[PDB]
Amino acid sequence: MNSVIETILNHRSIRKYEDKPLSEEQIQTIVESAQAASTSSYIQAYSIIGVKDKETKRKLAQLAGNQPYVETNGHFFVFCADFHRHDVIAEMEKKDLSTALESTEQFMVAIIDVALAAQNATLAAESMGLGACYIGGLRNELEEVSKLLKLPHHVIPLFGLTVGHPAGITDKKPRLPFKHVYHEETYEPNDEQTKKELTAYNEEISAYYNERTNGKRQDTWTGQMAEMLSNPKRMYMKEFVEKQGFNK
Amino acid sequence: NSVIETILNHRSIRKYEDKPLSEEQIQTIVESAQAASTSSYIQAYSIIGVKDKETKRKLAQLAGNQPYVETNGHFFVFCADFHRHDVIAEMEKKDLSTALESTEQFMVAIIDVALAAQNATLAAESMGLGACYIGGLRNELEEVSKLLKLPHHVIPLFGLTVGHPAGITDKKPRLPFKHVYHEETYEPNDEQTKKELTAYNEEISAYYNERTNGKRQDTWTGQMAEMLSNPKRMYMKEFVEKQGFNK
Ligand SMILES: Cc1cc2nc3c(=O)[nH]c(=O)nc-3n(C[C@H](O)[C@H](O)[C@H](O)COP(=O)(O)O)c2cc1C
Ligand SMILES: Cc1cc2nc3c(=O)[nH]c(=O)nc-3n(C[C@H](O)[C@H](O)[C@H](O)COP(=O)(O)O)c2cc1C
Repeated sequence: MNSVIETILNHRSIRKYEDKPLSEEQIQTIVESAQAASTSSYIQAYSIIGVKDKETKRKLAQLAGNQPYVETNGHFFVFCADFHRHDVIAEMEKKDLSTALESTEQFMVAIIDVALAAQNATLAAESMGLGACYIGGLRNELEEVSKLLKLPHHVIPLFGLTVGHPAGITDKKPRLPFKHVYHEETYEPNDEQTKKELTAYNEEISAYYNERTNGKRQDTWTGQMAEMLSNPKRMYMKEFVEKQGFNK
Repeated sequence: NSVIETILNHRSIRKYEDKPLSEEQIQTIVESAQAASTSSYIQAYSIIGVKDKETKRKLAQLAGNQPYVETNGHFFVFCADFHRHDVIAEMEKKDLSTALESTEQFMVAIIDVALAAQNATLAAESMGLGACYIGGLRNELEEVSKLLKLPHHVIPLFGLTVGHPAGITDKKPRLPFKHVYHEETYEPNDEQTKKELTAYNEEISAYYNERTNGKRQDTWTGQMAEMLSNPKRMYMKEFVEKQGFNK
């Protein structure tokens, strides 16, 4: 494969960094790379908050569920869905844009917009020899996160992005089989076939954990999924998102 | 570097050769998509490859008559997928419905699909292919879902056309770095936001003026207000719920 494909395939989430800041040029390059992503209808429905203040990074680490790589890294970015910019447009153009901005369709548009930009930011950071990790943990405390970043109405944090010089190495995490995720023409019609593919993946995941922990853990992927999904959390999300002006 | 150069070279391609990709190129794009980070190892997506010419024609019509959905190297349909997790619920004998039907998990699934799609786009572009996301599929989700025979808990979010370009197009200017990127806190003054949008409007107006030889000089705020004052796909909340999401 070419340079781009080799970098994409080399990815693993890095959770241990040097306490050494990135240069302004590295930060700008990451952001400009994020912006170059496709955007539905040229909407650019995102904002990125860079956090360098040590006191704020420490509070964000605690809010994310005590993730120390949010406090100790090269830079911390907060990726936000942003329709506040479009509320400003509504005033400039003297047109009511609320029906569209508050709709489920636009909420999906904003989430996609942010995520495409974030993945470009991740790849740009990784191509510069930096480690990266998405921080969905911020969603445990979106109200407190929003207050710390002084977000106005119609701006929601979706996740953080830690970047920096790695202070260690980790292995690649095996993904579901290509032929399981990718379907030709139509979705897999037989659930017994899906179970069969998940059973084979479980054997791979169990062996992967067994080898990496020297037998301490042998969790199957379906076992791990059922464990987390049977304990629903962030149930305040529907109400928080609506209060912010989205998915109403 | 080459990853950054490729990222920055992006432009949506809407004119392709009617020449199919190899199976190896299709697999490479999908394996690149899968290598994206995934919330809690969830992998809450499925990708449907469409090669049937009759189906590509119907999809092009459902997308709002976008002929690059019919004529390309390959057409992918990116789906949010919790049906795989419903299968896990039966295998593990655990009720996962509260989490799977929540707004939080709906956000998780959308993010997961989009990160995978952006890796698929970059992999395709690095191979000299043109690419274009097709959100147009969202005009007709029930018909799209029926054509792809999607079960419960699977929703198409957008298509992805790829192929050998049959033409060239320019790069679309983005909002200024200093406008999108904020240090520590969000921009506290809306008068500052208006000022920056006025300057961006001058850039966008000049960009359209130069590319159309004066035929169009649309501002970005003008273009945004025009589309956003005419709400469409208002059936979306109910359709996504009917399929088990965001309840
Ligand atoms: C999720 C998504 C859906 C899109 N849907 C369409 C579509 O249906 N048809 C199309 O021609 N372009 C579509 N696009 C491409 C955008 O119009 C394009 O990214 C934007 O105009 C900026 O242009 P650029 O990608 O050339 O920089 C979509 C982009 C995204 C991110
Ligand atoms: C949107 C999103 C949010 C995530 N949130 C967290 C988080 O809060 N903390 C963490 O350590 N990892 C988080 N991750 C990383 C995933 O756990 C990781 O991508 C997954 O376990 C697969 O491992 P890999 O990225 O090393 O291949 C997140 C990933 C995504 C895509």
